[PDB]
Amino acid sequence: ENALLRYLLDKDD
Amino acid sequence: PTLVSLLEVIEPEVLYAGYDSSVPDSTWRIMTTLNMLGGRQMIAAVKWAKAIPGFRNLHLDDQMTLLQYSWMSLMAFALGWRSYRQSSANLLCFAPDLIINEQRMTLPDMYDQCKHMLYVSSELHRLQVSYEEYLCMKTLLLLSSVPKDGLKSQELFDEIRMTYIKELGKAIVKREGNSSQNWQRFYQLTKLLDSMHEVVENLLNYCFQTFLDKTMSIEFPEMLAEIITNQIPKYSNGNIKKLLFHQ
Ligand SMILES: Cc1cc(C)c(S(=O)(=O)N[C@@H](C)CNc2cccc3c2cnn3-c2ccc(F)cc2)c(C)c1
Repeated sequence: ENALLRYLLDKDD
Repeated sequence: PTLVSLLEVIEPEVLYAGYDSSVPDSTWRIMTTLNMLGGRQMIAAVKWAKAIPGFRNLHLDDQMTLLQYSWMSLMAFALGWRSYRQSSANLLCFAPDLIINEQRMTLPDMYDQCKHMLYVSSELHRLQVSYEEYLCMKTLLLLSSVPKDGLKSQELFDEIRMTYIKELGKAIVKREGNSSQNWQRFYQLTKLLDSMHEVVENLLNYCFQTFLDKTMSIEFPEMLAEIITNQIPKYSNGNIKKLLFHQ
Protein backbone atom coordinates (compact mmCIF):
# COMPACT_ATOMS: atom_id res chain seq x y z
CA GLU A 1 0.00 0.00 0.00
CA ASN A 2 2.08 3.00 1.29
CA ALA A 3 5.38 1.20 0.50
CA LEU A 4 7.73 4.24 0.33
CA LEU A 5 6.61 5.90 3.58
CA ARG A 6 6.76 2.47 5.37
CA TYR A 7 10.36 1.98 4.03
CA LEU A 8 11.51 5.46 5.13
CA LEU A 9 10.14 4.99 8.66
CA ASP A 10 11.48 1.40 8.99
CA LYS A 11 14.99 1.92 7.51
CA ASP A 12 17.94 3.26 9.57
CA ASP A 13 18.83 6.96 9.02
CA PRO B 1 19.04 19.21 27.00
CA THR B 2 15.69 21.12 26.89
CA LEU B 3 12.88 19.60 24.81
CA VAL B 4 12.66 22.68 22.52
CA SER B 5 16.49 22.50 21.87
CA LEU B 6 16.00 18.86 20.70
CA LEU B 7 13.34 20.17 18.20
CA GLU B 8 15.71 22.96 17.10
CA VAL B 9 18.68 20.69 16.29
CA ILE B 10 16.57 18.47 13.94
CA GLU B 11 15.34 21.43 11.81
CA PRO B 12 15.54 20.23 8.16
CA GLU B 13 18.20 21.77 5.89
CA VAL B 14 17.10 24.31 3.22
CA LEU B 15 16.46 22.54 -0.12
CA TYR B 16 16.94 24.17 -3.56
CA ALA B 17 14.28 23.75 -6.30
CA GLY B 18 16.81 23.46 -9.17
CA TYR B 19 14.87 26.24 -10.93
CA ASP B 20 16.62 27.69 -14.04
CA SER B 21 15.65 31.41 -13.82
CA SER B 22 17.24 32.07 -17.32
CA VAL B 23 14.31 30.11 -18.95
CA PRO B 24 10.99 32.15 -18.66
CA ASP B 25 8.27 31.48 -16.04
CA SER B 26 4.91 29.72 -16.37
CA THR B 27 2.34 28.50 -13.83
CA TRP B 28 2.67 24.81 -15.03
CA ARG B 29 6.47 25.03 -14.79
CA ILE B 30 6.35 26.52 -11.25
CA MET B 31 3.69 23.99 -10.11
CA THR B 32 5.66 21.02 -11.56
CA THR B 33 8.94 22.22 -9.87
CA LEU B 34 7.08 22.79 -6.53
CA ASN B 35 5.62 19.24 -6.63
CA MET B 36 9.12 17.72 -7.20
CA LEU B 37 10.50 19.99 -4.44
CA GLY B 38 7.55 18.92 -2.24
CA GLY B 39 8.45 15.21 -2.48
CA ARG B 40 12.01 16.03 -1.30
CA GLN B 41 10.66 18.13 1.60
CA MET B 42 8.45 15.17 2.62
CA ILE B 43 11.31 12.58 2.47
CA ALA B 44 13.19 15.02 4.81
CA ALA B 45 9.97 15.36 6.95
CA VAL B 46 10.06 11.58 7.70
CA LYS B 47 13.68 11.84 8.92
CA TRP B 48 12.68 14.89 11.02
CA ALA B 49 9.58 13.19 12.63
CA LYS B 50 11.65 10.09 13.56
CA ALA B 51 13.98 12.35 15.58
CA ILE B 52 11.10 14.13 17.52
CA PRO B 53 11.28 12.82 21.15
CA GLY B 54 8.37 10.41 21.65
CA PHE B 55 7.39 9.94 17.95
CA ARG B 56 9.24 6.58 17.45
CA ASN B 57 7.52 5.19 20.59
CA LEU B 58 4.11 5.34 18.80
CA HIS B 59 2.98 2.31 16.79
CA LEU B 60 4.57 2.31 13.28
CA ASP B 61 1.00 2.57 11.78
CA ASP B 62 0.41 5.77 13.87
CA GLN B 63 3.74 7.21 12.66
CA MET B 64 2.55 6.64 9.00
CA THR B 65 -0.96 7.96 9.78
CA LEU B 66 0.26 11.22 11.43
CA LEU B 67 2.72 12.02 8.60
CA GLN B 68 0.02 11.34 5.96
CA TYR B 69 -2.58 13.59 7.66
CA SER B 70 -0.20 16.45 8.52
CA TRP B 71 2.16 16.55 5.48
CA MET B 72 0.58 19.77 3.95
CA SER B 73 0.15 21.38 7.42
CA LEU B 74 3.88 20.85 8.15
CA MET B 75 4.89 22.18 4.69
CA ALA B 76 2.66 25.29 4.69
CA PHE B 77 3.77 26.07 8.33
CA ALA B 78 7.51 25.56 7.60
CA LEU B 79 7.09 27.67 4.39
CA GLY B 80 5.19 30.41 6.27
CA TRP B 81 8.03 30.59 8.85
CA ARG B 82 10.71 30.60 6.13
CA SER B 83 8.76 33.34 4.32
CA TYR B 84 8.28 35.44 7.54
CA ARG B 85 12.08 35.18 8.25
CA GLN B 86 13.23 36.20 4.69
CA SER B 87 10.46 38.90 4.10
CA SER B 88 9.84 41.92 4.89
CA ALA B 89 7.43 42.06 1.85
CA ASN B 90 5.96 39.35 2.10
CA LEU B 91 6.64 36.68 -0.59
CA LEU B 92 6.66 32.84 -0.60
CA CYS B 93 10.20 31.53 -0.16
CA PHE B 94 9.79 27.88 -1.33
CA ALA B 95 13.53 27.69 -2.08
CA PRO B 96 16.44 30.24 -2.31
CA ASP B 97 16.33 29.70 -6.15
CA LEU B 98 12.46 29.88 -6.26
CA ILE B 99 10.68 32.76 -4.50
CA ILE B 100 7.13 33.61 -5.64
CA ASN B 101 7.81 37.33 -6.19
CA GLU B 102 5.37 40.19 -7.20
CA GLN B 103 5.58 39.37 -10.96
CA ARG B 104 5.23 35.54 -10.41
CA MET B 105 2.00 36.13 -8.45
CA THR B 106 0.48 37.77 -11.62
CA LEU B 107 0.87 34.40 -13.51
CA PRO B 108 -2.56 32.70 -14.12
CA ASP B 109 -3.90 30.82 -11.03
CA MET B 110 -0.72 31.63 -8.95
CA TYR B 111 -2.31 34.09 -6.42
CA ASP B 112 -5.28 31.75 -5.62
CA GLN B 113 -2.76 28.97 -4.78
CA CYS B 114 -0.41 31.31 -2.82
CA LYS B 115 -2.94 33.39 -0.74
CA HIS B 116 -3.65 30.75 1.97
CA MET B 117 0.08 30.24 2.63
CA LEU B 118 0.59 34.05 2.55
CA TYR B 119 -2.04 34.22 5.38
CA VAL B 120 0.15 31.81 7.51
CA SER B 121 3.26 33.92 6.84
CA SER B 122 1.39 37.25 7.55
CA GLU B 123 -0.03 35.78 10.83
CA LEU B 124 3.39 34.61 12.17
CA HIS B 125 4.62 38.17 11.38
CA ARG B 126 1.56 39.93 12.99
CA LEU B 127 1.85 37.71 16.12
CA GLN B 128 5.71 38.17 16.11
CA VAL B 129 6.10 34.37 16.64
CA SER B 130 9.49 33.29 18.01
CA TYR B 131 11.81 30.48 16.91
CA GLU B 132 10.94 28.37 19.99
CA GLU B 133 7.16 28.97 19.76
CA TYR B 134 7.31 28.02 16.00
CA LEU B 135 9.28 24.78 16.75
CA CYS B 136 6.67 23.75 19.35
CA MET B 137 3.78 24.74 17.03
CA LYS B 138 5.31 22.77 14.08
CA THR B 139 5.59 19.51 16.13
CA LEU B 140 1.98 20.17 17.32
CA LEU B 141 0.92 20.37 13.66
CA LEU B 142 2.28 16.84 13.16
CA LEU B 143 -0.06 15.87 16.08
CA SER B 144 -3.10 17.93 14.78
CA SER B 145 -5.21 15.05 13.24
CA VAL B 146 -5.96 11.48 14.19
CA PRO B 147 -8.25 8.85 12.54
CA LYS B 148 -12.05 8.73 13.42
CA ASP B 149 -11.41 5.79 15.82
CA GLY B 150 -8.11 7.21 17.03
CA LEU B 151 -4.63 5.69 16.99
CA LYS B 152 -3.20 2.32 18.07
CA SER B 153 -1.03 4.15 20.70
CA GLN B 154 -3.75 6.79 21.54
CA GLU B 155 -2.90 6.98 25.30
CA LEU B 156 0.82 7.59 24.53
CA PHE B 157 -0.11 10.03 21.68
CA ASP B 158 -2.24 12.12 24.08
CA GLU B 159 0.69 12.16 26.58
CA ILE B 160 3.20 13.19 23.83
CA ARG B 161 0.77 15.88 22.59
CA MET B 162 0.24 17.29 26.15
CA THR B 163 4.06 17.42 26.59
CA TYR B 164 4.32 19.62 23.42
CA ILE B 165 1.32 21.81 24.45
CA LYS B 166 3.28 22.42 27.75
CA GLU B 167 6.44 23.01 25.66
CA LEU B 168 4.58 25.75 23.70
CA GLY B 169 3.52 27.18 27.11
CA LYS B 170 7.21 27.35 28.23
CA ALA B 171 8.19 29.25 24.99
CA ILE B 172 5.31 31.81 25.45
CA VAL B 173 6.46 32.47 29.12
CA LYS B 174 10.11 33.11 27.90
CA ARG B 175 8.83 36.54 26.69
CA GLU B 176 6.69 37.40 29.86
CA GLY B 177 4.37 39.17 29.98
CA ASN B 178 2.38 38.94 32.30
CA SER B 179 0.31 36.79 33.06
CA SER B 180 -3.17 37.29 31.48
CA GLN B 181 -0.97 38.36 28.48
CA ASN B 182 0.35 34.75 28.56
CA TRP B 183 -3.27 33.42 28.36
CA GLN B 184 -3.88 35.93 25.49
CA ARG B 185 -0.75 34.67 23.64
CA PHE B 186 -1.54 30.94 24.17
CA TYR B 187 -5.06 31.71 22.87
CA GLN B 188 -3.67 33.51 19.76
CA LEU B 189 -1.01 30.86 18.84
CA THR B 190 -3.40 27.89 19.37
CA LYS B 191 -6.04 29.85 17.34
CA LEU B 192 -3.49 30.12 14.44
CA LEU B 193 -2.76 26.33 14.91
CA ASP B 194 -6.54 25.62 14.62
CA SER B 195 -6.72 27.82 11.46
CA MET B 196 -4.07 25.58 9.75
CA HIS B 197 -6.86 22.91 9.20
CA GLU B 198 -8.76 25.49 7.05
CA VAL B 199 -5.56 26.63 5.32
CA VAL B 200 -4.76 22.95 4.50
CA GLU B 201 -8.34 22.16 3.36
CA ASN B 202 -7.97 24.94 0.74
CA LEU B 203 -4.49 23.75 -0.25
CA LEU B 204 -5.64 20.11 -0.64
CA ASN B 205 -8.58 21.13 -2.95
CA TYR B 206 -6.06 22.40 -5.59
CA CYS B 207 -3.58 19.56 -4.85
CA PHE B 208 -6.25 16.76 -5.16
CA GLN B 209 -7.71 18.31 -8.38
CA THR B 210 -4.30 18.56 -10.21
CA PHE B 211 -3.36 15.05 -9.05
CA LEU B 212 -6.66 13.40 -10.17
CA ASP B 213 -6.94 15.25 -13.53
CA LYS B 214 -4.27 13.55 -15.72
CA THR B 215 -5.18 15.79 -18.72
CA MET B 216 -3.41 18.71 -16.82
CA SER B 217 -0.04 16.88 -17.21
CA ILE B 218 0.86 17.92 -13.63
CA GLU B 219 3.38 15.43 -12.22
CA PHE B 220 3.75 14.42 -8.57
CA PRO B 221 6.82 12.49 -7.33
CA GLU B 222 6.23 9.02 -5.82
CA MET B 223 6.42 10.34 -2.20
CA LEU B 224 3.52 12.73 -2.82
CA ALA B 225 1.60 10.43 -5.21
CA GLU B 226 1.55 7.84 -2.33
CA ILE B 227 0.46 10.43 0.32
CA ILE B 228 -2.33 11.79 -1.96
CA THR B 229 -3.51 8.27 -2.96
CA ASN B 230 -3.77 7.32 0.76
CA GLN B 231 -5.45 10.59 1.85
CA ILE B 232 -8.14 11.04 -0.88
CA PRO B 233 -10.25 7.96 0.41
CA LYS B 234 -9.78 8.96 4.10
CA TYR B 235 -11.37 12.36 3.33
CA SER B 236 -14.28 10.86 1.31
CA ASN B 237 -15.10 8.36 4.18
CA GLY B 238 -14.85 10.98 6.98
CA ASN B 239 -11.87 9.10 8.41
CA ILE B 240 -10.28 12.21 10.00
CA LYS B 241 -10.59 13.84 13.45
CA LYS B 242 -9.09 17.35 13.29
CA LEU B 243 -7.97 18.17 16.86
CA LEU B 244 -8.95 21.71 17.95
CA PHE B 245 -7.80 23.92 20.81
CA HIS B 246 -10.87 26.25 20.57
CA GLN B 247 -14.50 25.46 19.56
C1 LIG C 1 1.77 27.59 -5.04
C2 LIG C 1 1.34 26.15 -4.93
C3 LIG C 1 0.61 25.70 -3.85
C4 LIG C 1 0.19 24.37 -3.75
C5 LIG C 1 -0.49 23.99 -2.46
C6 LIG C 1 0.50 23.46 -4.77
S1 LIG C 1 0.04 21.73 -4.67
O1 LIG C 1 -0.62 21.38 -5.90
O2 LIG C 1 -0.59 21.49 -3.41
N1 LIG C 1 1.40 20.79 -4.60
C7 LIG C 1 2.37 20.94 -3.51
C8 LIG C 1 2.87 19.54 -3.15
C9 LIG C 1 3.50 21.90 -3.96
N2 LIG C 1 4.68 21.90 -3.09
C10 LIG C 1 4.78 22.59 -1.86
C11 LIG C 1 3.68 23.03 -1.12
C12 LIG C 1 3.83 23.65 0.12
C13 LIG C 1 5.08 23.89 0.64
C14 LIG C 1 6.21 23.47 -0.08
C15 LIG C 1 6.06 22.82 -1.33
C16 LIG C 1 7.35 22.52 -1.82
N3 LIG C 1 8.21 22.95 -0.94
N4 LIG C 1 7.56 23.54 0.14
C17 LIG C 1 8.21 24.12 1.25
C18 LIG C 1 9.15 25.13 1.01
C19 LIG C 1 9.86 25.71 2.06
C20 LIG C 1 9.59 25.27 3.36
F1 LIG C 1 10.21 25.85 4.40
C21 LIG C 1 8.64 24.27 3.60
C22 LIG C 1 7.97 23.66 2.55
C23 LIG C 1 1.22 23.95 -5.89
C24 LIG C 1 1.62 23.10 -7.06
C25 LIG C 1 1.62 25.27 -5.96
